[PDB]
Amino acid sequence: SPITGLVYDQRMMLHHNMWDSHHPELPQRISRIFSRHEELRLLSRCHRIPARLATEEELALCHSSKHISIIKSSEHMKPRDLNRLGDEYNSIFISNESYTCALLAAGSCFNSAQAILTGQVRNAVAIVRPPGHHAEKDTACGFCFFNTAALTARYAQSITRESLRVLIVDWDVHHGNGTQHIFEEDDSVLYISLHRYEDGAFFPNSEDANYDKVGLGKGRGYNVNIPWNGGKMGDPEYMAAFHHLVMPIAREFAPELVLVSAGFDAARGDPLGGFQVTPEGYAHLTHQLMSLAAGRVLIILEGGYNLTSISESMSMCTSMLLGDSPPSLLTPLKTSATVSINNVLRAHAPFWSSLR
Ligand SMILES: NNC(=O)c1ccc(Cn2nnc(-c3ccccn3)n2)nc1
Ligand SMILES: [K+]
Ligand SMILES: [K+]
Ligand SMILES: [Zn+2]
Repeated sequence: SPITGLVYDQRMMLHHNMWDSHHPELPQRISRIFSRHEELRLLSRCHRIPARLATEEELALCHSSKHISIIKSSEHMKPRDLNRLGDEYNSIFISNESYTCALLAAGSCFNSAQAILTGQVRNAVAIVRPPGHHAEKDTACGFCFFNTAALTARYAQSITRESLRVLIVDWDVHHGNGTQHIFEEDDSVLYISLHRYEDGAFFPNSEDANYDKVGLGKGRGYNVNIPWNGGKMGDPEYMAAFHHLVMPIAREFAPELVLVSAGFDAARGDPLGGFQVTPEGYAHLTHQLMSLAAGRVLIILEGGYNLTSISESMSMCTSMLLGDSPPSLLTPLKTSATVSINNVLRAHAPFWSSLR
C-alpha cells in the first residue's frame, strides 16, 4: 500500500564479457547499487520483491519467435560461437549465462509491475542487468537482449486491460530505439526519451532519435524524442525538459502506470555519457514522476557505468519513492538545450493542447 518495492538478484551478475573483463557493462554495476541501498539503510525500508524468469510466451509480447530462439540457443554455445553470435549485432557481448540473466531482468520487472498493480506496493525499483531499451522485436543491440521496459508495459496490460495507459520515460543518455519502434504505432504506450544525439554522432547513431519522429498512424504524438546537441547537459537542462515537455505531456496523457527506463549514464562522472546530471537531479526527476498515475512508478535500471555515480543516483531515486523530502536543487540553460526544447515543442504542439 504506501510501500516501495525493491527487486535485486545476484544471479544477474553471471552475464559477463569473457574477452574483455573491463567492458563497462559490468556484473558489479548491480551489486554496487544494491550495496549503496544497504549503506544508506534504504533496503530494510523496502518490500523485497523476488526475481523470476520471464517465460518465452512473455518475451513474445514484444519479440519475434526467431529472436527468442537465437538468444535462448546461446546458453549452449562454445566461446567461438558466442563471439560469432555477438558479432551479428551492434555492440553485443554474450556468455552462456546472458539469456538467463536477460530472463531474470524481465521477470523481476514483471513481478514489480504486478506488485504495484495488485496494490502490494505503491511504487518500486528494479536493480537489473543486462539493460533492455535498445533491444528490438527481432534483434539484440547496445548491451540489450530483450526490451525489459517495453515487455513490462505489455505484461502490465496483460493483467489489467489492453488499453492500460502506460508512460515510459527513458532518461538513460542513449535513445531507446527498441522501445520507440515497439510502440511507434501505439497510443496506449507514451514513449518519452531524453538523450544525447549530436546529429547522429552519438550511439545508436540513427535519425530515428530526432525530435521530428512523433510516432506513426494512431501513435502520432505518442513518441516524444528530446535530443541534446552541442553541450554537456546537466540538471538545469533536464529540469527544463521536464518543466516544458515531460510533465505537461504526461499530465495530458494521464498514465495509469509509469515505467522509467532509468539509465544513470547522463550522470556526472559517466565515461560514456559525458553529461553532468547529479544524484539530486535524478531525485527531482523521480519526485516529479511520482505526481503521475497515483504514484504508480517503476524505476528500471538501463545504462550507467561510473559505479559510484550509478549507486548514488539510483539510491537517491529509491529515497524519493520511499517519500523522503526532495534535496536542495541552478543556472540558465546551454543555448543548444533551449534550441532542442523549442524544436520538440514545435513538433508536439499539434498533438498536445497543454503545449499550445
Ligand atoms: N543504454 N545504452 C548504452 O549504455 C550503450 C550501448 C552501446 C554503446 C556503444 N559503445 N560505446 N562504447 C562502447 C564500449 C566501450 C568499451 C568497451 C566496449 N564497448 N560501446 N554505448 C552505450
Ligand atoms: K533516453
Ligand atoms: K507510442
Ligand atoms: Zn545508455
